[PDB]
Amino acid sequence: DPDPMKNTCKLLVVADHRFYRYMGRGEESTTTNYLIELIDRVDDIYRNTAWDNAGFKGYGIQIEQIRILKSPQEVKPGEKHYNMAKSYPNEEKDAWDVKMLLEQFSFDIAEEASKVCLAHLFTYQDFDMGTLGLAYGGHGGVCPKAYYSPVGKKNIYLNSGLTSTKNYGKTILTKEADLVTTHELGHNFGAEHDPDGLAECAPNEDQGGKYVMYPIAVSGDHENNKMFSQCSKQSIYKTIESKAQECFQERS
Ligand SMILES: CC(C)C[C@H](CC(=O)NO)C(=O)N[C@H](C(=O)N[C@@H](C)C(=O)NCCN)C(C)(C)C
Ligand SMILES: [Ca+2]
Ligand SMILES: [Zn+2]
Repeated sequence: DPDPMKNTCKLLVVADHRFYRYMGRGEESTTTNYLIELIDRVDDIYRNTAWDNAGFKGYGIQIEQIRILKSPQEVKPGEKHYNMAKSYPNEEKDAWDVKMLLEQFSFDIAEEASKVCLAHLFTYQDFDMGTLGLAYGGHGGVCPKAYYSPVGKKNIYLNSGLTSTKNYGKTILTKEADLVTTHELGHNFGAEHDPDGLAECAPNEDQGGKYVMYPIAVSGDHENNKMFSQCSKQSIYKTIESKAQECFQERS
């Protein structure tokens, strides 16, 4: 039975210096309005989903805090930070290696991440070969789970993910950005990618197209695009059932 007191995953939303400059036009109001409206549209998808195809619905997400990093993080030589001016490992590239960026963000935000259901980084960098985001889970996801980093020499938490709103040299459509964050939060909620081998979970274009957990970002105009497949629902249903009592809160 859904507990109305434990149905919301509260988020720490972080906008880095790239997002602030290129999406927020160097303004706090523009930056926060974009993120507030995006999370609210993503929340409508989650909240209206019946994970068991019956009454197990009303689970969603809400912003607890928006951290706005206005300028790059100054670093000492050899030191790295997710908000530093240069990309890593190749400073000549517009973007970081996406996996290394998610690991770095998780390391730098560890203290704050331990106090929230999820932390999500919003950036503006053109990841190699069309990548839009990355997230733990679907080994992480909703509710902070510690991982001792031998390189980092401390515990980091795997309740993180990231979204970039830049792809192939331009700002993606808001309809596309909504799907990126929905997909990444889907991994956090426990969903894996929809496989081609299960037609019910990866339909043809005339059968409504692909669902949100498909590995390929494929347009945004098809019926199924903004919905979770039955494969995703089964995985997320099992996650919510064991994780809601652990870190979910009452909807504000
Ligand atoms: C929201 C999408 C589904 C996220 C995934 C990555 C992923 O599955 N992260 O959780 C992605 O970036 N997919 C890319 C993608 O489909 N991007 C599109 C927009 C693209 O740029 N087209 C590439 C065509 N050669 C890949 C990595 C497959 C190239
Ligand atoms: Ca890209
Ligand atoms: Zn994915």
